[PDB]
Amino acid sequence: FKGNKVVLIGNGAVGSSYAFSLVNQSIVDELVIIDLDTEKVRGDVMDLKHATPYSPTTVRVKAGEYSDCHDADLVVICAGAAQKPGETRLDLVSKNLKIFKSIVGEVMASKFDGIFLVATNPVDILAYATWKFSGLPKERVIGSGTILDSARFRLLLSEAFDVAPRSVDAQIIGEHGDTELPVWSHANIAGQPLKTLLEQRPEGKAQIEQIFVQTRDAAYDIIQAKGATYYGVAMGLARITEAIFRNEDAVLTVSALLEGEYEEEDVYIGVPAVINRNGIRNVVEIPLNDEEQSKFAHSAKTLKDIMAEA
Amino acid sequence: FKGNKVVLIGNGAVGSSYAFSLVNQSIVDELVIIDLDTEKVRGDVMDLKHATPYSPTTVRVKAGEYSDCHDADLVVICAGAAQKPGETRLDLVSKNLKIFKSIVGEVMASKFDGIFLVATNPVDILAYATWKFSGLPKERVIGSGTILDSARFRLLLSEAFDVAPRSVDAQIIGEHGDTELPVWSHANIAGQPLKTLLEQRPEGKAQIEQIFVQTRDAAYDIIQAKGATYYGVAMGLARITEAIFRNEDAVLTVSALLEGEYEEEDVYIGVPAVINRNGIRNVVEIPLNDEEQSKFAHSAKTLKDIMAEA
Amino acid sequence: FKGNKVVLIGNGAVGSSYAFSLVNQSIVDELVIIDLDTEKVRGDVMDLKHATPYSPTTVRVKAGEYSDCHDADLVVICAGAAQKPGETRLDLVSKNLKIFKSIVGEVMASKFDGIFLVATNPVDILAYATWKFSGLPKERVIGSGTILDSARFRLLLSEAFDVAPRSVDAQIIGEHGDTELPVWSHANIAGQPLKTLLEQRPEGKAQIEQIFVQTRDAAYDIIQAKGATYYGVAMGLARITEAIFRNEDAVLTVSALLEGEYEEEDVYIGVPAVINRNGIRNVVEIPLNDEEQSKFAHSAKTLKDIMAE
Amino acid sequence: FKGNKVVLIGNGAVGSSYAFSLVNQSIVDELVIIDLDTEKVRGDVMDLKHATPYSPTTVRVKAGEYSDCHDADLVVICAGAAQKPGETRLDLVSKNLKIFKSIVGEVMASKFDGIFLVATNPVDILAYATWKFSGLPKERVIGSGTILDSARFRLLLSEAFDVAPRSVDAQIIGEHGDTELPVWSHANIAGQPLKTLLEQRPEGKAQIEQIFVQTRDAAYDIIQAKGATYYGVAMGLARITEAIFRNEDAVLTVSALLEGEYEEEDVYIGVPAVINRNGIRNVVEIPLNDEEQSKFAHSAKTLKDIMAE
Repeated sequence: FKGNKVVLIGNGAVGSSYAFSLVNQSIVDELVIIDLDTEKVRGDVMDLKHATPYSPTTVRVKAGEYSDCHDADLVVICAGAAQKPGETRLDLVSKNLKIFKSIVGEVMASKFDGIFLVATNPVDILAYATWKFSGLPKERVIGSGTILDSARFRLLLSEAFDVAPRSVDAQIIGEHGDTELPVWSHANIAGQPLKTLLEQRPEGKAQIEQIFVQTRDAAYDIIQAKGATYYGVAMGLARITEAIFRNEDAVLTVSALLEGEYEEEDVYIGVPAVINRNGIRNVVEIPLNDEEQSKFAHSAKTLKDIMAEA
Repeated sequence: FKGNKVVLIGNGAVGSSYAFSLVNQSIVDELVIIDLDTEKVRGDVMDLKHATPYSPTTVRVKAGEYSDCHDADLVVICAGAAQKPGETRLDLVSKNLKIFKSIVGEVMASKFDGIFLVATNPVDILAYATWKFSGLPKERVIGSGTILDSARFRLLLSEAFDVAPRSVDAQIIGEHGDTELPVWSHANIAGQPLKTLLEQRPEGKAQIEQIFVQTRDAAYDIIQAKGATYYGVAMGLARITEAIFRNEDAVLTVSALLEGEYEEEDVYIGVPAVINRNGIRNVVEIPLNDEEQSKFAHSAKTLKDIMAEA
Repeated sequence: FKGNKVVLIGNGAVGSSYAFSLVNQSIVDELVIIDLDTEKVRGDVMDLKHATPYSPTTVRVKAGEYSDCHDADLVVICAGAAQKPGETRLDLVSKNLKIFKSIVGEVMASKFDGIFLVATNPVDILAYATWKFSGLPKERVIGSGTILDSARFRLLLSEAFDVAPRSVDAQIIGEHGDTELPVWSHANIAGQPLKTLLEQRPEGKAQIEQIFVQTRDAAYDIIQAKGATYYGVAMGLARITEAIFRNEDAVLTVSALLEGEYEEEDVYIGVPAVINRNGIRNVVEIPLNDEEQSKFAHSAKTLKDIMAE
Repeated sequence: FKGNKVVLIGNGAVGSSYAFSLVNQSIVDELVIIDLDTEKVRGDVMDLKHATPYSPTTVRVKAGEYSDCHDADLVVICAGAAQKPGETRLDLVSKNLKIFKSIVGEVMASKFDGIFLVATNPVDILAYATWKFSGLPKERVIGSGTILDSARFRLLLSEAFDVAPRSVDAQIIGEHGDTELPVWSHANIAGQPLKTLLEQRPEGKAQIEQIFVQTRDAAYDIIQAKGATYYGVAMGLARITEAIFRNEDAVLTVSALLEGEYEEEDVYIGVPAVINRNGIRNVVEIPLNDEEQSKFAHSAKTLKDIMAE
């Protein structure tokens, strides 16, 4: 009768913020933090523990090492390497593949038998890699994918239409990156057709474009302003964590393996998927219009070309 | 029929973390952030907004200016200045008093008529200053005081006795700083007398001391490890925010004005106090043993001497 | 600075269940319960108070009288009369209009200046009546409307498609009653067109029909089984209460006054509407297909005909 | 990887209220309800399901049978028989022991391997019986015990001292019944000695007595008023359910087996105990003053005498 245990690997801005989200939300009762910067870990674990008496229900937080993954239920990986000058995107992929082969190797050697949630960029490539490296079933390896992109799109639509973001149903699918796309054929508020309504406004076509540009380029915009982006990603990772531990069967946009859905295979990419205590139960195949079909196929090709090069 | 509006003044590590706590907890529906580093604000507001579609209920976040305090319900002040080399503690007090005279002045000029929650250190001095400067009733000016110290003490006791921190009732009172004290005469788990039990262990007296030292010196220890401390303070500020907006009549340890309680007057200092939608309803005067009476009086004197110098 | 105060008028199965929901959810910190059956109230208030120590945040519960509405924020009306044999619907309407004239009058005389949430059936008629009797702006008088019918439709769809109910976006609009209608033109899971998908199944048209019939006739089915229905209603009333007190600007299907929307006027009826701390901020006018336009107009006509009588 | 599954056996006012609490709180994602009154169950399950779309997170509710316990995590027993005229307490005990032997037997035969939470009165006796009949470790059989009596005591103290109930630390221990006792040596608000403070008030000894009498006799008072008590019990059962499923290591007053603690053995009785995902981790032995030691020993003797018969 063990409790719910998350191990976070990588304690930078995103991981540390996700850890604080867990302490606020009490999704699980045990959080273990692993990072090579063991002084930052020790300092963060103290600071987080001191918050926990005001957590809704008990959360225990500790510094850990790979062996602590033995009975972990979810391993969340935020660790990795940024692109350097003169490095090609292929170089950046190769560099993080080497890191992930090592991390996933150490996790599996602990006898871990839970679910992976990968957040490191490029997330769709690294989720695919974690699946291959770990030998686990596809249900048990999840990339965060477009979980945050979809939230950014909903946030911006909720400002354009002045309603709660929870009342906006809107999705970004595809690569978490340059090749993502908005699903305007479905974006709505209680049935209100948002793109059609925006097209009625003056320069409405320009507004539609700017809503998507601001979604696509959100990280770049936050980094220019404050140097790093982390709250939005932490909250999205908490949302997935919730769906798993509360066994929700909730449809979320995450990076999932396709084996025929959307006429694509052997690729991880952002799509709506049903999430529950066993991970991704199934990918949801929704209708796409011509423009969306075109863009989604191009995104998948982009991801598959990159991996093939590697 | 207006909603619940918090304005945060000061968007460093503590303020930004408190803002993220609010986005996780949905205590209030509107958060406004004010800081002279307007680029950091703009970047944080974007990053926070992107989390809000997964907030439990709607939270709107925006960058603001003093005029936005006009209809704010709670103004939370984290802004201030750290001590510099060659500066005496008196110098550090004088420097933050000048900043607070300015901030409080601008807030009041907006026609603000809500509650202040002060977090800037030295918090008991600056809460007293905010009370004087604002002209408001003492109920409506609250320092965070020992809200975090008490949580640190409970956290450490919950580790020593291996139970949920929510099942540990333990308090730190006095100055948030060197002169704080533990209330061992009351610290218990369901009636278990913790100090008495610790005294039964081998070198039990040394354990009692180390539990308090680690509480008192927690910030110093976190700063040596990761350079700054912020999660624990953010969570404590969220806890007070909750008691106010949910009208709880909850007893929390905060910095409150004494006008006769504990035989002290004309001083703000950390004590248990009943918190509700009108701020501090009353200070709770609990029995203190001789050692606690001695230490609390010395803490109050320390704070009053400092203010008198200023 | 006052806290958040709800007064419940009518402590039957629905109202008492709604009170328990409030004790579980801690949406507000004060609940006052008013009912002519003062012994049942005294009992419920004790039993409820004993739960409050485990409520997420403080909830104070007490037995009250009309004067306690003076500074209430939300007054929730579940009180009324059921239809008797040899009574027409018109008779049933008239009887409750008399009760509401009395209740709303006593509430207003207390100096109440908050929001009404009407739950008593026929809820669209009685919401309209409460608006008229109270003289308050339409924003501050809300009927529960199809808040539960919509949840029932989502529940049944969540079973037919095996997914979280929270991941089903689907709505019932119109009269809370015989003339309500499903908005199949909109009902979807992350963009999956539910009616279209059901029509691909064998006897799929029969399944579509049965999902709606089971939604429409849910209360009848529950009453036949256990003699009364109340948990669904209580939870829907708690959801509206949450949107108000947390100032959400959440779109919910409630009974709202139309003044031109959907080409209808001078009628309360179930529609998506933005709810916040001020009550109904605005009705949302969604596109309706031919079938839905037809059924919605018929529902509104039905309600206006009966009120005109 | 399985989700969290509770099976409720006994769908009376207490069990149905507990089910509604679970729908409000989303502590677990699956609830199965078993009762011989299968029409009431069918009705409650429909009404409850219709609330679930507004639950914080997915809650699936269904009508079930004993075989559904096979992979349940928690089985909550509210079923039983009330005392009849001309029946002694011993008769009442014997009748429920027969019912429990049957229920626990059918549960165990399903392959259930989780935790029992017994709520049926007399709860300390029936918790002990369930431990014996099930052959499970003591950690995995929990009676509700004084979970509600403690909340009642805190509620009344919160009224006498005008503060949040969550800020009152106070406990009732012993038999859930006539021999329960207040732990005044501990009861406090942030260190304020409540009994001492009450004794300073005029007729303060009378107030102290009345706070306890109203705690002890609460169910009687509620039954006299509205004929049954259920909200308090449901919320206490939900609080224990929360501590298990969120693995809290929370100290709660429940009915636990003593094997030496408080100098008592071979008896279940209400005591503070650490609760986590494994059930009762350990009983907490708190210091008791002379009066409390006397009353606690008497309560345990009362329970052991009746079981020995």
